[PDB]
Amino acid sequence: NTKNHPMLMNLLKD
Amino acid sequence: ESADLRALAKHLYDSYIKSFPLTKAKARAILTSPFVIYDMNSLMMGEDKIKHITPLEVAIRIFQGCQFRSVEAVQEITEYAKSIPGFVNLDLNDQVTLLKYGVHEIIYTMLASLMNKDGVLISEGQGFMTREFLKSLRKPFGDFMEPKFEFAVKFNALELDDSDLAIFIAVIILSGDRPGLLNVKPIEDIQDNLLQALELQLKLNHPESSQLFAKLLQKMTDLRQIVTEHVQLLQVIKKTETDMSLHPLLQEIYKDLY
Ligand SMILES: CN(CCOc1ccc(C[C@@H]2SC(=O)NC2=O)cc1)c1ccccn1
Repeated sequence: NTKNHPMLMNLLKD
Repeated sequence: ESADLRALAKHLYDSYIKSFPLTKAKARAILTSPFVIYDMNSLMMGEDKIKHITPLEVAIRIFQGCQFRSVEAVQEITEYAKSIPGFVNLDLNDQVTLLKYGVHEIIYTMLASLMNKDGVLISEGQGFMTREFLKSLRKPFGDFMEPKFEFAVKFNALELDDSDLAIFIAVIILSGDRPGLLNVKPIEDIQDNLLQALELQLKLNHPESSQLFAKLLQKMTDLRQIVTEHVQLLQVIKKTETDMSLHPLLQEIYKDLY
């Protein structure tokens, strides 16, 4: 989920 | 409404073309001239002739080649997922979870587009690494690719085109049974309509093959198993293998995968 996986979040951000 | 499903299929095929530079049509056109890597000597010759950048044992090197390819595949897949109507509304936690569990299944699905029974297009189609050579590799490296080749041979018999694959890939991303999902309800509702779009897509584009939809959905579980077996074989050699250090994006994806 969002806590971990910063790299995934940042690809999803834009 | 059939027309709304033909408009979803068209939007996904357009996004798929925009997101994935090496499509199956280009891959088929090539496979039917790339540098052939078929043994140790042809590999050493190859990486000077031929998509790997960094500050600077063959099995490890080929493995880092695939890792580099993965990282850029995730980026294409992520850009594609964002175009699937309704995906950018799901709980951002659950977008991350779908990406996390979907990305390798898409990678192996699309890897099949670059495979024939004897090898695989590498580095955007400028190379062709033979299945035999990949099999000849030592320890457990000679087993990385073989299940992918066996899957691809059966999957490629379905003769899907890129327009088919755009919806199939989307169906895979929006799986409601991924571990740890918060809101499975709107995910299944998106997936349910993608499956209707896929079904209409397969009846229009493959009128002659009965039960292609059925055969296709069974392949989805094949993909899950391939990734699960890869997960373990990855955890096998993180003990013996001293020289491997997974790319950060990939160790984040693999973190508590399976
Ligand atoms: C055989 N090819 C084509 C790509 O073949 C691939 C095989 C496996 C993957 C998955 C990686 S590998 C791993 O362990 N985890 C991942 O995400 C990704 C691509 C090579 C080989 C060497 C260099 C570049 N291309």
